[PDB]
Amino acid sequence: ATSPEGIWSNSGALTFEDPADDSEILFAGVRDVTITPAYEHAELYTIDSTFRDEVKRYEHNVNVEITYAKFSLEFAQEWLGGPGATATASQDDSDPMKFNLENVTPSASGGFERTTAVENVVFPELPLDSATYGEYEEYSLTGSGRSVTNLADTSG
Amino acid sequence: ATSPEGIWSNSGALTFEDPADDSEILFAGVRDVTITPAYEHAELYTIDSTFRDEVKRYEHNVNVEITYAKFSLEFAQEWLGGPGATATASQDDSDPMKFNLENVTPSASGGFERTTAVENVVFPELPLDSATYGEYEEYSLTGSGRSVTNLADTSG
Amino acid sequence: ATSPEGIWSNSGALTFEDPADDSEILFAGVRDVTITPAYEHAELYTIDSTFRDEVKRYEHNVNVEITYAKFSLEFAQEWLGGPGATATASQDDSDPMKFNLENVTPSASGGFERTTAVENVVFPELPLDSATYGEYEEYSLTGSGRSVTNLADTSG
Amino acid sequence: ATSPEGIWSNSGALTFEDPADDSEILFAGVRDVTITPAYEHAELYTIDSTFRDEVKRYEHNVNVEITYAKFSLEFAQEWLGGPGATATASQDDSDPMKFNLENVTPSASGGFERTTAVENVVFPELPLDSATYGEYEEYSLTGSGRSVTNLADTSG
Amino acid sequence: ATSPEGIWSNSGALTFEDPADDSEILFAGVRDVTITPAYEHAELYTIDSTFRDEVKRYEHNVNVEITYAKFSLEFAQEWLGGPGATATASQDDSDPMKFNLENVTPSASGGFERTTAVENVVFPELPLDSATYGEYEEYSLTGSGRSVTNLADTSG
Amino acid sequence: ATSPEGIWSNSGALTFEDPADDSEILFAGVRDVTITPAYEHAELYTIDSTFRDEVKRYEHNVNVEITYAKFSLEFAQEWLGGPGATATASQDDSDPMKFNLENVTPSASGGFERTTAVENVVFPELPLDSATYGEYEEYSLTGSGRSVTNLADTSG
Amino acid sequence: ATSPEGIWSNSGALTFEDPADDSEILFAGVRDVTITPAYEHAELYTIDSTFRDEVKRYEHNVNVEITYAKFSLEFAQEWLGGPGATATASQDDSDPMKFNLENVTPSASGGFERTTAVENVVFPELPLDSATYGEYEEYSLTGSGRSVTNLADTSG
Amino acid sequence: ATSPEGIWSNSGALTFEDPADDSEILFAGVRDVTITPAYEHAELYTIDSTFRDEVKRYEHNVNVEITYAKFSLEFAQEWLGGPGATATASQDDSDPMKFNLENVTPSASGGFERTTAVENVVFPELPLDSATYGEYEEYSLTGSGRSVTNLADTSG
Amino acid sequence: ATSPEGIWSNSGALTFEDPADDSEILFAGVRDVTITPAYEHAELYTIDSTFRDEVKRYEHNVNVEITYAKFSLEFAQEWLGGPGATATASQDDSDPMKFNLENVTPSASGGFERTTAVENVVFPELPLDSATYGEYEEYSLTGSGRSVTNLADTSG
Amino acid sequence: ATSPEGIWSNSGALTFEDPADDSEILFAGVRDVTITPAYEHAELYTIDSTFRDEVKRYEHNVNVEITYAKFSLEFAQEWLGGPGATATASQDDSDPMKFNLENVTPSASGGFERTTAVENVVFPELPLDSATYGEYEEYSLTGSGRSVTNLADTSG
Amino acid sequence: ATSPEGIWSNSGALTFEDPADDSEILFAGVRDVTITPAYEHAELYTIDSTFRDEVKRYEHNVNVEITYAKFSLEFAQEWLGGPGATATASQDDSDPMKFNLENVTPSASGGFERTTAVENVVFPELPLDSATYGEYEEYSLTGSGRSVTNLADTSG
Amino acid sequence: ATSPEGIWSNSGALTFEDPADDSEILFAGVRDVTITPAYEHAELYTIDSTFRDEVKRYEHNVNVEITYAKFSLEFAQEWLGGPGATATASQDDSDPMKFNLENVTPSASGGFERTTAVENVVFPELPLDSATYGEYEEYSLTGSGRSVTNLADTSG
Amino acid sequence: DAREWGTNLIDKFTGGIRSKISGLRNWLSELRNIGAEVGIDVPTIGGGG
Amino acid sequence: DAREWGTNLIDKFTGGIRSKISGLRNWLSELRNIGAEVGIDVPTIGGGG
Repeated sequence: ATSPEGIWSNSGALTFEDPADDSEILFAGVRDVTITPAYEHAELYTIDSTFRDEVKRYEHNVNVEITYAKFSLEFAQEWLGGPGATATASQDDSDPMKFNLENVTPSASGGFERTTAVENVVFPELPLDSATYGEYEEYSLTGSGRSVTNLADTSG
Repeated sequence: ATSPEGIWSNSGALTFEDPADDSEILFAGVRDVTITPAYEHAELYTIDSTFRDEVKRYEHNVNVEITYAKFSLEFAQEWLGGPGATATASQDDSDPMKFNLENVTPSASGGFERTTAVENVVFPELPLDSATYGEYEEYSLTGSGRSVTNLADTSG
Repeated sequence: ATSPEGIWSNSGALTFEDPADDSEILFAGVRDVTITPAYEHAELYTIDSTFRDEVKRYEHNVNVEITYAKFSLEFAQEWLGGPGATATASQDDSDPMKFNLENVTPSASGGFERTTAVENVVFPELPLDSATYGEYEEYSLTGSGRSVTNLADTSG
Repeated sequence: ATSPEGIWSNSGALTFEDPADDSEILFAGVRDVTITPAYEHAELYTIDSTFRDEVKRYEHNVNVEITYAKFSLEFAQEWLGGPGATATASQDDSDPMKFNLENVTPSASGGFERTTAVENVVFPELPLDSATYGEYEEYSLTGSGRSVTNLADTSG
Repeated sequence: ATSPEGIWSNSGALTFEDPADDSEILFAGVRDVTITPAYEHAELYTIDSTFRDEVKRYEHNVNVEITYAKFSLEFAQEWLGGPGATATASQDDSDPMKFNLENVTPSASGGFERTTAVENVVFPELPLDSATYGEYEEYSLTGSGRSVTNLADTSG
Repeated sequence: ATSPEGIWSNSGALTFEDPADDSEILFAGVRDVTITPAYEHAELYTIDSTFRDEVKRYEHNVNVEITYAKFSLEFAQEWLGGPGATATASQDDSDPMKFNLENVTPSASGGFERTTAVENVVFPELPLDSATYGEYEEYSLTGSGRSVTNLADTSG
Repeated sequence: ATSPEGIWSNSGALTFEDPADDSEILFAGVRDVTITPAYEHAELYTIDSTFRDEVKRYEHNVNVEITYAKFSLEFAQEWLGGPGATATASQDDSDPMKFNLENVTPSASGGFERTTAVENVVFPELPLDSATYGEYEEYSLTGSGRSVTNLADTSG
Repeated sequence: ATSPEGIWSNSGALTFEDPADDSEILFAGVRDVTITPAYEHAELYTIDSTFRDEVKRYEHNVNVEITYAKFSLEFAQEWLGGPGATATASQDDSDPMKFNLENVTPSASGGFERTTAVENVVFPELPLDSATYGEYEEYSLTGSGRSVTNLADTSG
Repeated sequence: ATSPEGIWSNSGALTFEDPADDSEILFAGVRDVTITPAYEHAELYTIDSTFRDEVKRYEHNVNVEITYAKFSLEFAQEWLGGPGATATASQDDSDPMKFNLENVTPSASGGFERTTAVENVVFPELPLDSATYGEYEEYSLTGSGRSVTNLADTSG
Repeated sequence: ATSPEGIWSNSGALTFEDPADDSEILFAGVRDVTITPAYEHAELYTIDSTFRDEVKRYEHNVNVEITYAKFSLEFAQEWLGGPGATATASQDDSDPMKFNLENVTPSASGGFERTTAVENVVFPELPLDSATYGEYEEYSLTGSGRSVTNLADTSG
Repeated sequence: ATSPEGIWSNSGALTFEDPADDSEILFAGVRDVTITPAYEHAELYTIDSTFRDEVKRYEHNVNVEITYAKFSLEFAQEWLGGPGATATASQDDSDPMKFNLENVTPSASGGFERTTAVENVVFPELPLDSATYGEYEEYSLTGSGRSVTNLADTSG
Repeated sequence: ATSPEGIWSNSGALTFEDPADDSEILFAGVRDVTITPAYEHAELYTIDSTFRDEVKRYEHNVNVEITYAKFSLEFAQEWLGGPGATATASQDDSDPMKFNLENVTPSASGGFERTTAVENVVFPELPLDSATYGEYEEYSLTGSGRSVTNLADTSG
Repeated sequence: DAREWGTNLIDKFTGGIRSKISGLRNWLSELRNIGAEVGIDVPTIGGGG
Repeated sequence: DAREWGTNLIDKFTGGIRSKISGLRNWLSELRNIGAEVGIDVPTIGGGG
């Protein structure tokens, strides 16, 4: 297998896609990105022992959190509009906008190119304005994806 | 679609309006502004599977929080008075003063002019006095609007 | 209406009064003063909408918190004694001492003089001693008033 | 009444007494001392007013907390022993050692001498050893007295 | 017995193995490693006595937490795949990948070589991407092993 | 009684003993120690008064916590083994290893020699590995003893 | 445009005026004069590029620093007095004396006459006495103006 | 007003008085004397403007720095003794000796006589011995006065 | 490749251009010129090795600092005016004047002609007046460019 | 009172004594000697006034610094040995050697003989070897005494 | 072993190589050259002893700093272009140009020839222009190499 | 006791030994040598007194710093190699080369011969090349010894 | 004169830049260090769960 | 004398530059609280709920 290698944050390229089209939603100027697939663990014990008998995964989730400093009207209007539409105002409906997400990062010494892809990321809240005196507006998204669709070396 | 661009916080222009008139309520000396439309997400799972099946929006609101350093007697007496009234003392009634809020910000190199507008913002608490020795008084509001009425590029 | 203006913390004059007399209770050497009228907000929704239907004020309060560095025997003995009396020892009775409070401040360029007055401020606890090595004793009061009785420009 | 005045922490003299004798229990080398009489306050609201109707005191105690840096064998063995006894080991009995406490301070420019006295202070826990590399051992007590027995100007 | 001795963190060598094979899973570039065998302790008390009567262990586990800065595609795809399998995507199944873990360290002046080994470590969440502006990606695992299988001096 | 005096942390000499033997368990390289005998206090009130009627000790323990930087195989293997045994692996049984503890500290000017001794200290979790990049391994134990068996001046 | 030209320091003509009157405040005998308008800069960087995305001005001030060797009682008593007042003693009030400053200077070959004017210069500290053995007293002022009101060629 | 004029350092006449008496404390042989009244300044900025909204004074003090080359026993013993006393040894009390200071100086051409007077100057440290091989002992004081009590032309 | 050769400072020709026009802004009389392209470096270390794993670049800028002795009204008024404008007074706006800079130097023996060109140089502060008694006014600029656009031998 | 008078550095006689005996420790060849009694000052300021309310002393020490050019084995071996002992090697113990110090100086015209005495001077670091090519070895001590025990005219 | 010997600076011959080729990068006219291998050290101390328990090396790097007075276009263009390329303009990429460095110096009496070689020297900033009136341009590099690859006597 | 005496720097004889053998490491041509045993001091203060209660030593080290002008390949290769080895390249390991150091120096009139010896001196960095134009290479070492093993008069 | 200006200008620059070189390496600590709440206070795994 | 005071006075003056560049520690502490402190209350939906 491929040797483990350092990854440099600034080498990453994050992208968002509409799952209806696979069309890109314009997004840029990231500063921090965390992508964490997770499960809850049921550690199960037994009748006559202090030791763990079995352990089981449940309730899968992909935590996505992104800090970014370039505003996108398209991303914000996609979020307002829900799935398959854009809006300039809050929509009174129960379907959230679902984003496909992909992040591509070279290894620090070029040993592999790591691609991570996540399906159906939803964001419970969207920061529109994030003004602080003497600073550029910086925006924090916290959301949850359904699953990791791809984690591979995508280098030739 | 419009290219994502940086936004400089100090380029912003926040305004408050009475929804009964569309008249401006005098407010100035902003330092921080965060505007965040949100929904409760019901994040739904099935019998068979560890994966999420569906996610649904419910209770909507817009979180508004503002830090500012110029005191306004009008804004304070409007808040005390409740809807369509102005008062110099706390009122023993159940109607909170509802403010229409708008903020206008040019993008950092003139790509767009982002306008955000929020209906029926209410504030649970109003800091009247906020004195710290050797500092100007600084005031923090936290409140909730009903919906985003506008998020658009308002440039020519 | 009057233009919003900066307020300088050190321009403030805080006074306490016995509500039985309107007589001053000696108090001095403040370093912080926060006065915040507050209500709880009930946000309410209908059966067929994600959007808020109504929002309502309840359970009114005025959070008062003061940090100060000159000890007052009169203030402390008034607190111990309860309404209309002073004591040199704890009293075994259910009525707390209620203080009327007033803070007066010029605006930074003298555009207005903001007066805030609060009725029936009570303090659940009174710091008698607050010694730290190499420091003057600094005392923190947290309390709650019934209502704001006055918020006005009191300049000529 | 007496003008409020600054109090310099280091001018204080704390002392502990056995309530059985009024004899001094040897204690020294304090660095912080906070004494705070407190009551639980019930803030009582009424039928359909949003305003507070009444407020009542109900459970009195005096919070005492002391940081000190000279160890006392007497104080520690009195605490172990319980009322009217001294011990070198934990005692399996339900009576805590009750200390009478007094603190005396001149005001910073001699306007008054404040004496605070507290009856039946008890400490839930006693730090015996409190070692950190490159530091003197420093000990923090937290406890509760029954009442303030004296708060007066004791100057001539 | 062997004299207690300092241990230097950078002298450590952590390794992960598949328990199906005892084959190494490629993992490298750790910065922090903490391994902590633990039990729930029931602290039992009797009638009348204030002293603890007995204390009992139950529900054993080994807390493992590792911070590392070289990404491993093998480790990540083993975690996704579950036991005895490797996957480029999240798996909708209940079995977590169980790793055998071993860490080996010389003592700081060669008195001993401490080997710690832990069976069936599982991790509830796997950070895939962990980007921050101007930083190498830094990945933190938290997980639990079933037991410590070896803690011995493995020096010659 | 002996005058209260400063205690210098680095003058301490901590030791551990097996309560089955009174034999020493090798332990060294301490950096912090806290020993705190504690009880819960029930504060009780009468029917007719806001003042405390009585206060009572219950549920005694001695909080012991130690930070140390020299690893001991004996201490760890004792902890694994439980009472009267050592083990190189986790044991599936319900009896924890109970340690007797003693710490001896001269006072800073040699006025006394404070000996503190604690029976049946148990640690719910044992840190085996505690590596951080560019640091010696540092271990924190938190545990609970049954009682203080001795607190005395052992000088003579 | 005007050819750049040398400027000779001893050709300068510094003057101070009261902003209430435009009346001159007597001041003479300068030896150094530095006037530097400044802004705080903030620069945008993101994961997208190693190059600067944006740069923005904010916190504007004019650094004024003057060294002079003729003492002025009028200047010192204006500084003590605060706005629109003169005093022979320190004043216990929050308003600093704001000075209008102007400096006029011919270019070295008479190609232009540079006039620099600065509004609302305030000086945090005023040297009253600056005696050194065998020297005339020499005074350094450091202060902040609000804005440059004029920078022009004032030659005919 | 009086023309600004040069001041020659060797024309100065510094004196110290005990504020309890107005009696002179013998002091001589100055070589440098700096007196500088100062305030802390706070400047207000908001997103309204890049320019300063407001500026305000707070902590007033008068920096006094004196270098002198004749030792005074009276000055040193006054400093040791605190207010209203002289001592031959360090005093274990909290009150520093407060000195009143006056410096009188003719202007270089006799146009005025500047008198500067400062109340309640205190010095955190006193140089007793200041020996350097081949030099007379030279002593530097540094201290803080409360306020300037007089700055005037005291000529006839 | 071209032989390395000495460069004589007085042979350099420095020019500033407006990036909106490529039109020259009059500047003259340089004495010092330092141009330094710089990146922030991040180095990776892990417990695998005492040696550096990786090194990476971020936050590119070109430090430009110039000392010059001929004042330019055009340059100063360009700096005040911001992009595409000149002003005789401070402007209350967010955008600094960005200059293109080029410096051209023959090598000392004419082996090459080095041209250095830097885009979008901004200066946080501009010295307007820099008078020292008995000296020509000398101005120092410190600023930062976005990138080096050209570094070449421009000889025939 | 005694007239202030010059003091000539080369007239001084410095001696060190062991506080256990009052016995002299041989020391010679001083070049510089500074003795400075000092206290930490705390100043009280509040919202009541821009002027200082109070000023108070706390941490007393005497800064002693000596430069000398004759090496003493006795002084060095006393410093190594700690209180009441001499050593030819570093000692692994917590007590520094405390020296009594006295300096006796006639005034320049014989008006007085100034004796300064300092108790319990301790030196954190001792220079043993201080070789510079072409120079005699020169040693600088910096240390802290507890208090000044005498400052008097000791002439007949 | 070889007798230690003087080294004369002007006898040194510094060279740079591209690590992709071992091809020489033209560089000349050094004035100062400092090469310094360094490690971070960590020292262990515990309550056991005032003496050091252990000392350990970690972050290795070789500090390289060079002052030189002949400009090289090849060196500058290699630095701009990153690994394996020259460029005439700044590059928006994450990899710094890594240089191999070697310096060869005969000893002053010819006793040995000292060769020092360093791998992967990187420079965070490159001075392009370093002009000062009346002086040749002089350039200072500061950088970090990964390791010393050779330090030997290379004489026959 | 031995009379204190002047010491001439050029009379000193510095030697380094390998602590594994007591074999000499060739080193010559010193210009400066400083050896300074040191401890950290902790001082105790409490509100009982303004004077120091206690002072204590910890963190013993011996600061060794040497400037020298004859290069030694043996010393440099010993440093690279670590304990018990020599190397011609940086070694990727945790253990610094520990040197025993001894300096022997006659007093200026031959009254004594000071021998100073220091154990386990380590140097965080080693200067290899230290070229300055028109100078011999001059090398500065800074290091920490564990203890002074001998400070004695070694004359007959 | 040269030793005046030529030093004091560098005091202006370096007095500032020393706080960059240290301050940046402080933020490279802060993000880990105050990040440590994630392993100290955040993980209810420590018993609260 | 204008060096002797001036250099270290000008270093004193760039104590002004050190305001924001030391304040950077505070700003990047807070900007980590946003990722590390927030996570303390957020899981109280579990830890309390």
